[PDB]
Amino acid sequence: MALNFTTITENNVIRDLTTQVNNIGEELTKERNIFDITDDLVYNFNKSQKIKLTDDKGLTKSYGNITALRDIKEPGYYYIGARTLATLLDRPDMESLDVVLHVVPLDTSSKVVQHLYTLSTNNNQIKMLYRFVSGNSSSEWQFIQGLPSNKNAVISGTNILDIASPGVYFVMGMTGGMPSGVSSGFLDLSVDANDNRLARLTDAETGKEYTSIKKPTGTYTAWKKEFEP
Amino acid sequence: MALNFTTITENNVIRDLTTQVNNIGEELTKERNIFDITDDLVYNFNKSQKIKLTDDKGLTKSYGNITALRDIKEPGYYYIGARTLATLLDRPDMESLDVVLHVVPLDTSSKVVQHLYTLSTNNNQIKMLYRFVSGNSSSEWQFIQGLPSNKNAVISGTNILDIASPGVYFVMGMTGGMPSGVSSGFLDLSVDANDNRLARLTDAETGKEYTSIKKPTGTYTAWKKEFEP
Amino acid sequence: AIATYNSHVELAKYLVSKADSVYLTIGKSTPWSNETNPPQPDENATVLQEVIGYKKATKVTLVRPSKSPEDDNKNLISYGNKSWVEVTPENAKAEGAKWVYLESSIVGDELPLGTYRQVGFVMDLVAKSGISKFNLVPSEVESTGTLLFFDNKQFQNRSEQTTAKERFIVEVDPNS
Amino acid sequence: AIATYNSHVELAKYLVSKADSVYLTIGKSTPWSNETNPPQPDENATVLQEVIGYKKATKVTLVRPSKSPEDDNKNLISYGNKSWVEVTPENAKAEGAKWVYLESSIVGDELPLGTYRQVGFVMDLVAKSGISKFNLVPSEVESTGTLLFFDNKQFQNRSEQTTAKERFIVEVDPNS
Repeated sequence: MALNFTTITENNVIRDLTTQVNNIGEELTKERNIFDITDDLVYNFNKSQKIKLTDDKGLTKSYGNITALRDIKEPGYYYIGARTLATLLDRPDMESLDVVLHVVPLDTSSKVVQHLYTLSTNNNQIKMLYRFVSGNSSSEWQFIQGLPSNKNAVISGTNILDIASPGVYFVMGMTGGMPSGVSSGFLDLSVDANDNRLARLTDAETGKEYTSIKKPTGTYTAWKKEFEP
Repeated sequence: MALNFTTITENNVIRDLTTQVNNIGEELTKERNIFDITDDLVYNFNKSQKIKLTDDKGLTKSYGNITALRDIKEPGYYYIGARTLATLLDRPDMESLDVVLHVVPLDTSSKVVQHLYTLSTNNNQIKMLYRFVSGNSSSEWQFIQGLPSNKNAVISGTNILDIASPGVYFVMGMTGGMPSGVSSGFLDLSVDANDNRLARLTDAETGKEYTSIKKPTGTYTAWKKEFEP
Repeated sequence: AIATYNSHVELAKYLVSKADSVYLTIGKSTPWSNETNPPQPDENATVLQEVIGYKKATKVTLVRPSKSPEDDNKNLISYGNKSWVEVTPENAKAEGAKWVYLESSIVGDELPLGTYRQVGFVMDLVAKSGISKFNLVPSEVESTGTLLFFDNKQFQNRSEQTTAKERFIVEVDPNS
Repeated sequence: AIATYNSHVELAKYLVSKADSVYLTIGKSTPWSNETNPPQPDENATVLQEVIGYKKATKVTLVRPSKSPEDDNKNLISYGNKSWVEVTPENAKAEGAKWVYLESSIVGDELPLGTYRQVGFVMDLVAKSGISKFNLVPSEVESTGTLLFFDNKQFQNRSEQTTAKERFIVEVDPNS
């Protein structure tokens, strides 16, 4: 949009003044003029998503000063770098694995659902998690397992007892902990809040079950086999 | 932005009319005039999120009368209190709780994916559910299993046979239904769309297993112990 | 082998379903070799010469030539010394409507002024930079889509007052 | 005003995009008045006479006449006294492929045995609810779609042994 206007001097006849008034009135009245476009813009803007869920590039929102992940209650996607920062106390219970936080909006700004997924470098370690937050309070984190490539994960190069997460794996090339002659299996591990445990290992070579339990001792029991002739 | 203008009366000479026309012309033709700023706004608003996922503060949107969760077909966040949820004809079969509904857009408006997050500071109530919807039809609500604090959940103070949800728990302080001579254990439970059941319980002390089954129109059987010498 | 009349009818219902992607285009602002007698149009062409701009199709519809008495009470259009009637997609085989009417009006200066000789209609046209408007100069077209139909006219002129309404009536097989 | 050669390419791509809905059809199981010379066909038809049935197309493709040496390592077809090459949809305008090749084959008694004299192809054919078999007698069809192309031929008989191949090469406008 643009007016063509020339400044009118003492020498100009009433025709020239008339030309400029016509130029002004035409630009201001032409179909879909400045007025129509601005009334359309307002009507659009009242409908609009008047708050950011992403930055101006489509990237994560940054945030203010914090002490806990529940401090972020504005809706959006948020992300963290340095281990120097990533120290905070209301994080989920697993090692330093770095994250994106999504904050889901509810009825009130004091309450949100928080969703967590892991980052920085490498492959396997990730989880998905969620929780509900209200004022300062919350649920504990709820952890979701997922089958990589529609298959049970393969764990190798570790002692089978040092795995703490519940769930089903295929285990082979374990550096230790296994029953005699048992090289590999499915492992189904169960663990509670007291640190009771129930490990079921099944030997993939034969179909023999070996079960061992951990009490607050720190030690798993011997390998209780299934029964045989 | 603002024009400087003085109304011209029949007593004003042509010079006065010339001065006002020059004022109008200059304001409408200066650098960053009203036209340029409006062309900036159009070029920006065309790129925005043009309808609401949230209200203008970030909170859940408003919705009109629904009989069923399938009735909400706009993308966005909506709050649904427990008293409302209990009345919705396509609700999930659970204890009634406050929830947010998040709605995911598809190829069409007549179809949506729906995510429901339960809003409770109790880890035993907090759950995730989702489904696909088409017209009046849908899949069932898919319940998704998870580990509170990365552990198997802890249940207590109940008859064990009243526990119905498939999964793995630690069960302790159980009032009744347990195998004889057992006082706590890992419970593995499976239950189907016909109300067949399998419960495999292991005694936390000995590592003996016990199995019980329920037929569609029965209670459980007693606990069938593992094979012993 | 051969196509059929009703094949052409259903193909016309397909081109009418595309209508929103349809734009007038004008070009050839400099002379032919003879200005009274242009060269005949080459259907291997992909864009007009010396392109002046594009304008969205202000009308696209099925039509047919009008017939009496049964059209005497209908939606008549007048074009190129002939009288035509509008038809709707779900009736096209009952009426025998295999013809598509295509039209756009360039009001005054909403494309740059001066003479033009070529007139064409393109489908699948996509503009640059999120632009909403229905009048485009070449520097605001991203993909020209497909030049469906065109003609090599004598010149004409355009001024601030004069609307240039350009239009065609066409079928998918005019002549087998 | 005229359609262009690349319009006929796009309209051929449109037909070949419809391939999944394409069926061979056969009919005219009783004699012509003259069996040595079938009557020339009528483009106002909507179906075959004395229809025996429908078979899903085995081959819908764009084609053009071949050209050596560059086509010598493309898919050649011998039909109607001439050599042809297939063309794929994403290469149609690079090749000039305004012809369509249609073929199906009926394996033995998968339609009731006898003779046929008409041959045709339909697009947008739909069978009755839950039928999945590619052979349909007329009473198993729900919607016959649109009869695109057909011919009147001398009779062919069918028996359990014989796999009845039938085919066309066509263009959306054969006379321009």
